[PDB]
Amino acid sequence: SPVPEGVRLADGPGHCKGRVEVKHQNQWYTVCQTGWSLRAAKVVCRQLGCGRAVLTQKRCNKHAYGRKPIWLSQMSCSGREATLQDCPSGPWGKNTCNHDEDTWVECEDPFDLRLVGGDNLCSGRLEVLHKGVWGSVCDDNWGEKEDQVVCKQLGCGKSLSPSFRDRKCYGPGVGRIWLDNVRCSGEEQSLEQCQHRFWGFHDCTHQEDVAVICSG
Amino acid sequence: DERIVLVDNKCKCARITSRIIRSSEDPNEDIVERNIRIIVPLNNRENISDPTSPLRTRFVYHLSDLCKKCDPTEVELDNQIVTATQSNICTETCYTYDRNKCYTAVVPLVYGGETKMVETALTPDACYP
Amino acid sequence: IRVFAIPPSFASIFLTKSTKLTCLVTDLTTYDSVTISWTRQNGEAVKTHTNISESHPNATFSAVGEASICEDDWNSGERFTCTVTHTDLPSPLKQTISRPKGVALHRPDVYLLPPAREQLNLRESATITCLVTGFSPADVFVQWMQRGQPLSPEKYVTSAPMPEPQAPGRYFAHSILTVSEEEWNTGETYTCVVAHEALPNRVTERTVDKSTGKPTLYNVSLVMSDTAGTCY
Amino acid sequence: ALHRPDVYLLPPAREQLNLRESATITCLVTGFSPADVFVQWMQRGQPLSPEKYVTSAPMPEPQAPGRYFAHSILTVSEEEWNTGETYTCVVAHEALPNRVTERTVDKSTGKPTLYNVSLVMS
Amino acid sequence: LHRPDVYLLPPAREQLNLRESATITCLVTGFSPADVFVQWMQRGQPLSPEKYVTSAPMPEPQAPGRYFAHSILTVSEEEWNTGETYTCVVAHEALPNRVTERTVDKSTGKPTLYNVSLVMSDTAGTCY
Amino acid sequence: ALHRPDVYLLPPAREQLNLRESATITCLVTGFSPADVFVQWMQRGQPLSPEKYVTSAPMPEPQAPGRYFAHSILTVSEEEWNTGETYTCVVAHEALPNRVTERTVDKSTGKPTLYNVSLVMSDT
Ligand SMILES: *[C@@H]1O[C@H](CO)[C@@H](O[C@@H]2O[C@H](CO)[C@@H](O)[C@H](O)[C@H]2NC(C)=O)[C@H](O)[C@H]1NC(C)=O
Ligand SMILES: [Ca+2]
Ligand SMILES: [Ca+2]
Repeated sequence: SPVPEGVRLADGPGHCKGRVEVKHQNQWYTVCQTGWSLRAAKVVCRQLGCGRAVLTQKRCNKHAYGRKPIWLSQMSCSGREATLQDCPSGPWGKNTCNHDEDTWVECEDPFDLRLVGGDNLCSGRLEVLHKGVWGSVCDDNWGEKEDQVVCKQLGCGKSLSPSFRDRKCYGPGVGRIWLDNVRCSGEEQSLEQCQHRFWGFHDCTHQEDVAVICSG
Repeated sequence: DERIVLVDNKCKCARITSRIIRSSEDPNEDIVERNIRIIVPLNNRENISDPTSPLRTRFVYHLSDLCKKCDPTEVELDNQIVTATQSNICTETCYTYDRNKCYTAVVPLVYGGETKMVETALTPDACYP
Repeated sequence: IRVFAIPPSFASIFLTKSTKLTCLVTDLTTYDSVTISWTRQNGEAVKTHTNISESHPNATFSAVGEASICEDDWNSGERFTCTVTHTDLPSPLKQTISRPKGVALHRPDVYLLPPAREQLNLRESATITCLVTGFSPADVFVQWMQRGQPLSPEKYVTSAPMPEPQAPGRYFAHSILTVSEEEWNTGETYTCVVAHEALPNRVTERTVDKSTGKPTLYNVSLVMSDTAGTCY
Repeated sequence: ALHRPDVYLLPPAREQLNLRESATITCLVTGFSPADVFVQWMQRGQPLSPEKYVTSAPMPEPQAPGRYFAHSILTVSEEEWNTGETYTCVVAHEALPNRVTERTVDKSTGKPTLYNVSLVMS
Repeated sequence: LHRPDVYLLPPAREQLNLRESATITCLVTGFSPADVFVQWMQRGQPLSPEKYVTSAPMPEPQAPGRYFAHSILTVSEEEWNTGETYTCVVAHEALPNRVTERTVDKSTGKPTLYNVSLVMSDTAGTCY
Repeated sequence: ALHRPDVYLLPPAREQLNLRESATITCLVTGFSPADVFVQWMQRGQPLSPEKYVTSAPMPEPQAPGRYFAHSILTVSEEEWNTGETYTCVVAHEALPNRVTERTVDKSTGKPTLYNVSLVMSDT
């Protein structure tokens, strides 16, 4: 049986949304396996690295030009397993695609962060990308532990504890306060891996923002 | 370690903890305890952002509006991810000040005739500009 | 011969994300000469999916036939009908289905009732109750969870909506979950997820636990000071 | 195999009363066989009208085969519930000794509480 | 740079008995250097430069390098008995926002009695 | 002419004592003429060094012409003050009949009389 070389998610806005297109040896075709739970969508999203699977559904075919043939094996995958290579597949046989429907999948935008307002980077206001928008992080709880996690992710070195005397050189923000009550205990790898309140809910003002100055 | 914090309000300085004590040995005869700790200010006034407001000598503490959850949570349904409303009940008065917050005011300053309004710090230290 | 055609409720639409139509046929003799057909309002044919189940004690056969049409056509108000032909029946049967229109939307309330005190003294089992009420129309989906993982369906039973005697145009339903007594005394947590069309976010959640219930003691403490004008 | 059913009453939800519209009284009866049960609602020894409660239907218990169960709910006014009126859920089953069993709850139904109030003056 | 501290002392109890006038003092201490600017107000109305006096800063014998000064304001006995409010405003470089203010009246600052009322309802509500 | 000075002693502020650092007292002498005033301090009947209190020169009073006023400031450790000691201010002027007048302040100066408190518990 063919081994998937990759997934591309064509016919969708960007490459984190669209129709599931398994790369068959040489020419590739669309797949409509039954029991398409979110577990397989999570592995599909992890193939591209977009982020977390949010939704999967099969859409009615009304002159959608589904020229791509269909596969002949199932892909029962536990979701916590590795790439599509390491999940069992049926021994060829017939297809489970009775109703002619395309499989849809909706991944999420990847995370990103930066410092704005500081010279030669490694300093300034904190902006985090989510839902395709940048925003500020509240300073209600900003311990020294929460400062070093941001610094190493951008490779700016250990923070030098600049206090608030030089934190007035960046000013306030205008964007939405995405994060609040951030509590980072361990190093982890990303700020999103910490415990926060929620995306979009806060009790802060643009005057109270977070400024992080690393070594550089 | 044996107590779990339910609410940690700062405006009303209210804190509620619950704990189960293994009294006797029958599992059906263990008491459930609810502790409430309230600190009331005797010098703060009606409006904490206006020094001219009169003094406050009446405090009301509703426990139904204190132990309330108002933040959508994520729920997995094996086919999608949705946001769920915790409560349907969701202008509250702040009795005391908050350390994590800054309180400022506008005051007229006269000198040589000209009047320059300047931002003040009602709180002793709080945060810095 | 009896033919039942159930429409797809919004509860199925929420989870399956697919609108399918089923025409249950009961008391069938010859399954080699039957045809489950689905047609539109003009006469166009729709591709069907007929599956024959196993045998029955009363020497009858059950026919299950799915027809799939996406929600854009169905929610617009178009009418469908089911036809079952049999060589023993001189005339094919006609059963039509469609979704009603013109009903107001009222937000439902969620109530969780802890187990009775007189039940846990037997050291046998407990019973938690999830109550949803005052909603229109009569469509509701209730599912129980524990630690973020769905429970086995058998552990709980959900009933059909029933009218409310004291308020016209409003309904209610119930859900019952059974758990061990030692599990409840340990302090595990449970969750009742309820979905209805009239909700602001379409999904609501409540949680019950032994610790956060009715407390025997209320150790209230009040401290008065003339200098503590701020709280961290 | 005739079995004696067990009747359990549920006191109304406190938040429902807090919002001050009505109250919900549940009569949960399980563990009877065969499927033959009749529940009624009486107040102060006087049976209420059939239009006051809604009666469920027998349906098998998935956990223990051969057992059926149902329930009945009666809505009461908030002022009527607060005034101290009593309610009961009389049940009838052939397997019962006297064919009549009763469970009764009230507002006072519960466990006595305590209040360890402390008023610190400094 | 040292942040100064401000305290107000209410008029003496045995001064009001004569029913002549009341005196309020604004003590600012612990600052360097020795240039301060104190202005009195009455419920948002700046007061005249003549009703209050101020003293030049003097060294503190206890801690060298920190100074102090005070401003004295007089008021009518009936005006203070009515319950009017007064404010003390000090300007110095050491402050974060560079200006601070404090407020005193009859009910606050060495009062006669304390009247408190407390209500605690919905003590058996839903917590979850 | 001559006039009788009046002596007022003011206790330390509550907010300063809450910081548990130090306490200060004030001895206000006013309504007197001419400018010749000699003020000391005492503690349990014995005098203290002149390095622990500071006095000011007379300044004309804008309100009543021909009247002067002066002030003295003394520093006290909050813990000592909280022990319960007594402090005395002595003012010496030529217009007073006996040339000497004294005032005393304690920790208990300004303690309130009534603490009316009521509590309501409505389990509604
Ligand atoms: C308590 O004081 C605040 C501050 O004065 C009041 O809110 C301010 O109202 C003025 C106009 O009257 C605005 O210029 C300010 O922007 C407001 N403050 C804020 C933070 O927005 C408030 O109304 C007062 N409360 C009461 C009950 O009088
Ligand atoms: Ca802050
Ligand atoms: Ca916060």
